[PDB]
Amino acid sequence: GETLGEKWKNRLNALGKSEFQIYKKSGIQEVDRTLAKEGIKRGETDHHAVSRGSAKLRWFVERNLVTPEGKVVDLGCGRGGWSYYCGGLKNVKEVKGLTKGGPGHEEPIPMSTYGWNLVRLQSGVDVFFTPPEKCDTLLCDIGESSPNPTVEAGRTLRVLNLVENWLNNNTQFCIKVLNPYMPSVIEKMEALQRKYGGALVRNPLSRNSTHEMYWVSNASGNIVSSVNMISRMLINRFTMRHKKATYEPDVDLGSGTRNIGIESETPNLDIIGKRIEKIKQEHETSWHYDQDHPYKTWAYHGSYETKQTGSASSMVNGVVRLLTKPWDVIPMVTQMAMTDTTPFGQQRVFKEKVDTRTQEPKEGTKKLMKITAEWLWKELGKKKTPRMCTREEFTRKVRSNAALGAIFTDENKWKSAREAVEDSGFWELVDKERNLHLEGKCETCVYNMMGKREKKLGAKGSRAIWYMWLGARFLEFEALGFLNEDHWFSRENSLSGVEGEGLHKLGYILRDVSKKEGGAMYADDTAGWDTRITLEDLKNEEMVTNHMEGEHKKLAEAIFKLTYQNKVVRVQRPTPRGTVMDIISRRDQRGSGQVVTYGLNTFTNMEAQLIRQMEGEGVFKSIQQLTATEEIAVKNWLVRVGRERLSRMAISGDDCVVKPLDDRFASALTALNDMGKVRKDIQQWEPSRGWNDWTQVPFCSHHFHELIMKDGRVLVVPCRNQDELIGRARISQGAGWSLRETACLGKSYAQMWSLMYFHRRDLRLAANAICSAVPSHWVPTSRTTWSIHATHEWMTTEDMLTVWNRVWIQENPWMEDKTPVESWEEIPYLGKREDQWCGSLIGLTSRATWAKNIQTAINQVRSLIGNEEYTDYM
Ligand SMILES: C[S@@+](CC[C@H](N)C(=O)[O-])C[C@H]1O[C@@H](n2cnc3c(N)ncnc32)[C@H](O)[C@@H]1O
Ligand SMILES: [Zn+2]
Ligand SMILES: [Zn+2]
Repeated sequence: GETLGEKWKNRLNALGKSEFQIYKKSGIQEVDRTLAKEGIKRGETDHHAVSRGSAKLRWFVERNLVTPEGKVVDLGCGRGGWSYYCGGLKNVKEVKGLTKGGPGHEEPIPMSTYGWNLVRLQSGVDVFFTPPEKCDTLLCDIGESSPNPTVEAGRTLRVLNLVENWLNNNTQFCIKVLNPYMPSVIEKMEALQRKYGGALVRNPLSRNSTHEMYWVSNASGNIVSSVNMISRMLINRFTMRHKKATYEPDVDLGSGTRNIGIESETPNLDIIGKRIEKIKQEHETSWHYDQDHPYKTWAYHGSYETKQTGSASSMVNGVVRLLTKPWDVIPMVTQMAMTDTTPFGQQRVFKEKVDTRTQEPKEGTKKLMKITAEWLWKELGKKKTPRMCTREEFTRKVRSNAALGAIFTDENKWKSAREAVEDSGFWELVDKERNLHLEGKCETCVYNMMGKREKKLGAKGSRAIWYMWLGARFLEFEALGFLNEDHWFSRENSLSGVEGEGLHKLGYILRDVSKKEGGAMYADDTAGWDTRITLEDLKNEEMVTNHMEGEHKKLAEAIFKLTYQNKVVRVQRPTPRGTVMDIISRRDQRGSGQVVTYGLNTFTNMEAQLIRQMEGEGVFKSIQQLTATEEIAVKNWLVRVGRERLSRMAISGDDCVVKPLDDRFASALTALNDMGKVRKDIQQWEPSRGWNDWTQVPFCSHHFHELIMKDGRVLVVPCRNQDELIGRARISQGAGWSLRETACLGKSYAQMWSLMYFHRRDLRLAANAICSAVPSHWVPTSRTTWSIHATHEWMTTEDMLTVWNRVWIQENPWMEDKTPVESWEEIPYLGKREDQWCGSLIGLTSRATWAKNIQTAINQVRSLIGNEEYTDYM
């Protein structure tokens, strides 16, 4: 107890629980955190500080003791109070916050306070093991208190030695010095101040229970004198009549994005100009240029007022939760949330995934891609001829409620596509655009980005669905509809394709691929495929026009050149004035209708995988340039083995399965990375990991087992981890729903489980329990899956054993013996250990109790729905 600070510490440790709680607040400045805490709990992301820290930092910033500017690095950001505060500061350009996550430590909170798009917070970082990087401002609020000041000195010195590695001559800084009164800390502080300047300043918002002082860059003052003055002040507050803490107002951190000047995109305004001006004239009443727009790699054209769309909410399907009670304690089931489709939820995803640039492929890569696409269009075009689809074909499609992409119908003029298509006024609008397309002009073909409502383990932000105007969708169908209409990507035509295949018969295809001689089976996922589509890809896909003539070639060239290679997009954004619709543009990336996307993603993925196959086989040595001899080699390889190399793949969209000639493919990565098709959750140059068991190969969110029947017949069945299936079934799409609509949704899940996951003990039990607890005549409602391969044969009131027989026996091409199954008892399960491996609770007492007492839970749901006609399926 030699220093004044140590004398304070002894006195502080001698206090009792109540005297300490009283002393802690005596005469200090305090922010009333109640409105922010409440607002944040309601899900409010604007205005509120995530902690007391924003006010603490503001106290220093307002006095010019620290001037945050340029790149700000915040060490131990916690919830992000200092980071979010800095985000709204004029001279700040970028905020990087690093914090240790996990138990006992605060996790970063997502906020939409002013300049949030310039702030990136990172959890799971021990800053003591982080490589220092360039910054203009270094903030640090690390220092855990302890009754032992020697322990505190050690902790403080560890922080001081850390901050030193991140400091240079021009660095602005605000560093917490937890224990500034210990002699070892004074000594290190003196050394640090001699080199970097600054001084130790006490914040009046600090509690008396701490002697923390901050090392701020713009202050001046003697360390010993400053520290002893705070010890004296802190010792005096012991015996001073409890003065209440002076209440300060909490900080208003505003709202909205910020523009820092990065604009990396040159639009072709001769191509996109008419489209922008039409939007601009239609919204003249609210049109403005927002100088704080967040777009970096997308050209910004202006904004207009719009009414907010999408939801952040998520409801539990009670019918399913009541009938799957052992899963209430499994986090991988319960932490399943719905995606945030609101303008903030969307903007967060845009920032992270969509506002990115893909590097231009090298000269050899470009040659490889052009040669392969030329060859591949000629292959697909052998037994098929490109044609124009018709208005009557399109009309038939909308009438029959068939598969069209995401479409907008002009809510004023027409409420539905059916209402529109049946009106001659709609086709007059189509003709005006058609005639403009015939003269290389585009005026209406603009995409409406809307958040995709998905179930994920979050809550996570939303992916974008690119809606087209029904007229823009017709012009696309007329020109490129033949790819889907005539099945160019069917397995018979494209040998890699799986177009028109139900999700249940995809395992039979993976089995036929495994029958080939070769290496392991590779199933690498691309990190955001649609954003990784270059202008090279778009120009190589356009080459299908070389197989077209006259009016059809001019119309398809308009879709490619004007609408795909020069996209105009409308996206929502939250602002201090309310929600706005932004007009933005991008030349590269995938932006087409959902159906044409599928085909062009299959084509380009078929082409990228053949190139990855040529690389592994050494058909070309370098991507920098392709020699005249390597061109002849690539063309001969394609002409000689191209078709059998296509037969080694199952290519859905961006989703692929490849059984190469050998495992040289695992490390054949230079062309893949250069094409921009970078693999997900793996270091760029780390070799791929394949599978030596086809039943373990992931494809279209499933793996597939071989299932031996009682009669010896073999089924190949779709399977997934059981928690993904239950977790998804237990979440209802949206908010505000009647029990009728919920029970019909759970019934769609139950019947999906009966047709596809019958081999899963817990799922066949839970599915029969839902169908018993839901009135038998009730029609199943809403989508169970987004899957383009989902057949939805479970969306019926027809006997599920009759449907099972039709799918698995009658219509199954890999089922030679057409003998129907007389009962569900005849249908098998996976082996008990196979089932347990894929997430089954079979063999647990809790699951046994659940199964034994399932009639109690069936009756509980029956009571909540009310006495109706029920059939027992148990
Ligand atoms: C006092 S809080 C910061 C308050 C923050 N400035 C705010 O306004 O929200 C310090 C944070 O540092 C974190 N932390 C502690 N040791 C760390 C380490 N080695 N690396 C990174 N963060 C760490 C703690 O989890 C804690 O949330
Ligand atoms: Zn157009
Ligand atoms: Zn399985």
